[PDB]
Amino acid sequence: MRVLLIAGGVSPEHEVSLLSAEGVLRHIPFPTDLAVIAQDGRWLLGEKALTALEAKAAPEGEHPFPPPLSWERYDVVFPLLHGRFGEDGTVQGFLELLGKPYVGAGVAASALCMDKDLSKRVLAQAGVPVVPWVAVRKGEPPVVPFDPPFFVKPANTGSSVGISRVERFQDLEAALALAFRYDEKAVVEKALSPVRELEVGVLGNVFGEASPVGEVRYEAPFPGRAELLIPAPLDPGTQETVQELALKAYKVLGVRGMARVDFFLAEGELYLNELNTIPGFTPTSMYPRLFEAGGVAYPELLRRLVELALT
Amino acid sequence: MRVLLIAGGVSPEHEVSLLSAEGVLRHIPFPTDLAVIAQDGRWLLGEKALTALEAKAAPEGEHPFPPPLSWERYDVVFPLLHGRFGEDGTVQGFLELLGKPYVGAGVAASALCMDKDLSKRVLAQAGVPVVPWVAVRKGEPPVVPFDPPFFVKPANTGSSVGISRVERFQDLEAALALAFRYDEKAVVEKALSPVRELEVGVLGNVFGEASPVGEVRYEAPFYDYETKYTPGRAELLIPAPLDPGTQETVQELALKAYKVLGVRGMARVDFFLAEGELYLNELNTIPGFTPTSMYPRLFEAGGVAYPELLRRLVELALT
Repeated sequence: MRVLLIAGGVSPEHEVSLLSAEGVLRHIPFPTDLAVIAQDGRWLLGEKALTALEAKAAPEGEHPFPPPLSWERYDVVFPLLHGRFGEDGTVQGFLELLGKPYVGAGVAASALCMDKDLSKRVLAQAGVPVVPWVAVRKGEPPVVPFDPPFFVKPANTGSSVGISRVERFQDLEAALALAFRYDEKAVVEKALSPVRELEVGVLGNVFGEASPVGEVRYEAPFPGRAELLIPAPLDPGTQETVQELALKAYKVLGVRGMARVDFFLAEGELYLNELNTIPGFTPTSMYPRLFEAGGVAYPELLRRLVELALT
Repeated sequence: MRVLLIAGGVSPEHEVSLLSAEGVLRHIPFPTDLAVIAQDGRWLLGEKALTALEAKAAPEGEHPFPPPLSWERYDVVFPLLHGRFGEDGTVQGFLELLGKPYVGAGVAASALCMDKDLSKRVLAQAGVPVVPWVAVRKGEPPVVPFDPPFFVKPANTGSSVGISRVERFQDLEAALALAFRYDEKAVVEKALSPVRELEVGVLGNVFGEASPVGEVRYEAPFYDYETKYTPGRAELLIPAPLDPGTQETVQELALKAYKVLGVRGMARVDFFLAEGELYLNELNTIPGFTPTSMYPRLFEAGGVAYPELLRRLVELALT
């Protein structure tokens, strides 16, 4: 068993990507090489890749995509990129053409989970609750069926950039103007508050298993550090409901390796907020920790991820 | 302007993909080069690629993927691959990575329109009428809300093999086992009988222009008294004989679907007309480009000459 880990990427999650890349190498039960994608899009292989991982950042790379890499050497590829050219199906597509088995969601599932509009339409039709929303494209008159406040953000730029919290319809125009500079499509979601954030991990292909439910609480600013409460203090029924829904969405979307399913809990009602196909992998990330609590040692989690890649 | 055409592929539509490249090369009003994906998955470039086109089939290529192609010499890439590694979003994902503008649907729209379950879920949710259906995955006990007859088939759109028309519920497990040979996910679609198959072309990015509506009718092969054997035919009625109201509904339904799925460039949207009801059957992100393909024929009828259709497609790629 030979595994190829690819980390970095030209997204803003570049460094956190390296951090989880480090977490994986220092715990994965297989011989694993590393390939790094620099912020300028160029790849770094071999030793130069390890240097990068040690500096936790690679501003510029050496090889222009597609890199002169010897894919025959690997049984499984473990993509660890985020956002654009990461969890959006493009790299997945490349690997499919190379004929290499890989960890995580395939082309369809990744591209769908990276589109706040299409994924909501699918989940809603399947019954899974999502926050009321509307999609608005550049050039078309905005039709928001709900009053403010709400969020305006580009549709498939899975980030925090471009997002704006509109309080009055009069500022909608400008909000859509901002997002339309990142994607021709944007979404307007009804803002909820008070609201709790629940997260659950899933592992397996299509039919997965849920980890325990955890919760994220942010501390006061001093950039308040995010607390990870596991298990989250829920009723023994609402938790199963979070797991049930996470698994249902996981199934309909056809996700394959893993995914962190994020939920909003506002005044007794749950809302599937986001399904992350490539979560964090630092032993400190909500992800591995949730499964640790579920009786799945970290090294064991990685083993199952690579094996699932071959089935 | 210099265009790169990618035809052939490992799919079963390999030979037709080449016929389409043939059509495009003969009328495209731009300097254009061809790259062929042979059946073994290896690529053929330059002269070899043209030589393959003359042979109607390219069984073997010279270069394993990724091809040593000078992408920088091309303004837009026009992929003409059907099915697997064609319109499922994989080649599109590669092109995005190369930072190359290309004709047709992006990654999400392509992968979505190639999944019979997911595309209907999105369309149903947008109020677009589709044939009643359900999705079944190997291992999951089949739960069908409607009565036979119905079709069972692999989830991947286009796919022609693995499809069965089951007549009784006891035949279902059989059909599924068959469907699951090719895809882990299948769909059970209610059959409508009798039906008329209508087709409409769409051109543009997201907000398209529709072509006149066309109808397809099958003619069984038979033995004539004086001319002996007469092969079965597939007739194209352009425009399809429909009343002004049904024509505009199928056209508007095609535009709406196109828009909701966020399609770009083009698409052939196929519908089922049964008992005064329209049902969107499929949306093809990569239609045929043979001089006989419904697609270019429909737009020709709509006042858009072939050379002109190719020109618009290419320019749309640059948005």
